[PDB]
Amino acid sequence: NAQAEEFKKYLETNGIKPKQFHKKELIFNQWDPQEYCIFLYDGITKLTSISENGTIMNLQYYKGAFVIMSGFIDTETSVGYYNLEVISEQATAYVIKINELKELLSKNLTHFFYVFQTLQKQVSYSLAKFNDFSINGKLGSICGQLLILTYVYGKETPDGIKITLDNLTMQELGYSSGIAHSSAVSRIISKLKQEKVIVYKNSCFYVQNLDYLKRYGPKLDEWFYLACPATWGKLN
Amino acid sequence: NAQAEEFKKYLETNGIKPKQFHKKELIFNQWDPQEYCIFLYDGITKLTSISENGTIMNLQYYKGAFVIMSGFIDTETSVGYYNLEVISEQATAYVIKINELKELLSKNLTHFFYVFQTLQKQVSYSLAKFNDFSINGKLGSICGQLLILTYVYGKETPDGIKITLDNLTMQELGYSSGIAHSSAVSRIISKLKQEKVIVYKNSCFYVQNLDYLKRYGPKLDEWFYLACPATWGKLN
DNA sequence: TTGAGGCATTAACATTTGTTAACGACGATA
DNA sequence: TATCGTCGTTAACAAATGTTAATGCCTCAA
Repeated sequence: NAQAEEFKKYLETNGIKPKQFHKKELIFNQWDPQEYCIFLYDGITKLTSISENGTIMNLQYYKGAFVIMSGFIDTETSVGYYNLEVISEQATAYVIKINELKELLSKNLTHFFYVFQTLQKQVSYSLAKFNDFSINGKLGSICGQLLILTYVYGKETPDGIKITLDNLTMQELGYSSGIAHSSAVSRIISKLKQEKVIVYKNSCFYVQNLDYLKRYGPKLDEWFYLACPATWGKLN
Repeated sequence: NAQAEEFKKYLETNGIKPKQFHKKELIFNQWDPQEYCIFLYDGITKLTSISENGTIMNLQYYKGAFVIMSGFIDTETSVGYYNLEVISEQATAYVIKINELKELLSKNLTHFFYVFQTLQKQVSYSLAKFNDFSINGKLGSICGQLLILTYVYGKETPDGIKITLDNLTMQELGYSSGIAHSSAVSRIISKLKQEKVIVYKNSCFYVQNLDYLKRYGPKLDEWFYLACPATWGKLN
């Protein structure tokens, strides 16, 4: 929040300008692997990859402020071939060429730390997410992904906790959890309404049994407490 | 590695000696979170997590030299609760308090980017591993882990590529793939043997059909090609 | 008004994986 | 030499997930 607004100013001071993006457009993609260092400031995006046979996989979401690097800071090679798609109405981000980056952090080390610590928030997130998705199969993958969605995009209402996301199609959750067919997601979600943990009203998902998800995403809930405690407190 | 050898003699110059560890020993653990920065220099270690009901989860391995961290750098708080177990006969690492690390890298930048580099290796590795494990279920998870081990512990031989690892039980593969019962991994393996993909020799695993594994782990193969290209060329 | 396309839902059927038990091989110990 | 404990197989049955198809609800567009 503040540590990011500080880094915001450091960029405008050295000539980096904010570029604006709209929904369904990607800052970088897997087919034009050019190494940048994106600093999303305001908006929602998802990192994705498309298999050789056209299978989509949503790896995670990013809501500003956050850092996303498509290349290494030493060798300037690609960290991997991925796409960062804008899913919110409009998003703003400070793009940087990895060339200009190493020279930019060598001056101020408190912003070096800022970027370094977010990279740590990335690793802990990946291990936590990987941990819970592997133990309980797909049923837990859904609950794990849901758990993440209620912390980052959740507000409390009398009918539960509303996930304030414009689009949550069944195939979109399946892509986040690794399920290929929407009928399989629906079957699982048909059980979560049955067991009375979630309900679908007002074109949104409302969670009524947060603990049920914590049981299938314990390492993930642990991650919010340690990495995003403010987000954690809003539901605890 | 040259970058690591420069780092080794940078810490010894500041009074940081190397502790010795033996197999089965935990450098840190999920129950006594001391926020360290481990510069594992020689040896093999697995990062593990245990649930409240006692389910082991092998998240990944670490071949020295590398960098593991149990705490952030600014907040200096934990990044999650994991155990770093030594699995070789002996391993040599430099334990340093997380606060100590802050000032050393503040002086030397070439060593700072090296630490930043290794974390970029971590992120890309986690997403690639998550990508290939979440698409093709367990069969793709088992086939994915084998692809990782062959690129790190694999040596060419006439029979096939031996995976040099002592005590690689059916359990350790399951732990590393989310499978909780040895009968389930043996069944998957009973097929990969029937399909002329691997062999059991001298209580070891020889891989004969590398391309098969590459079908179920393209992002991981991609990662070794972009992140650890030296170790990649050995099998191409 | 009709009709097209997309998303949610369910069915059914096939395949995988979860789960337990029983068997046999290998080691180790007395 | 017999006996126990670990680990790899396979079997058998339950549960979960892959997969396809059909149906119904909703928007959109003419």
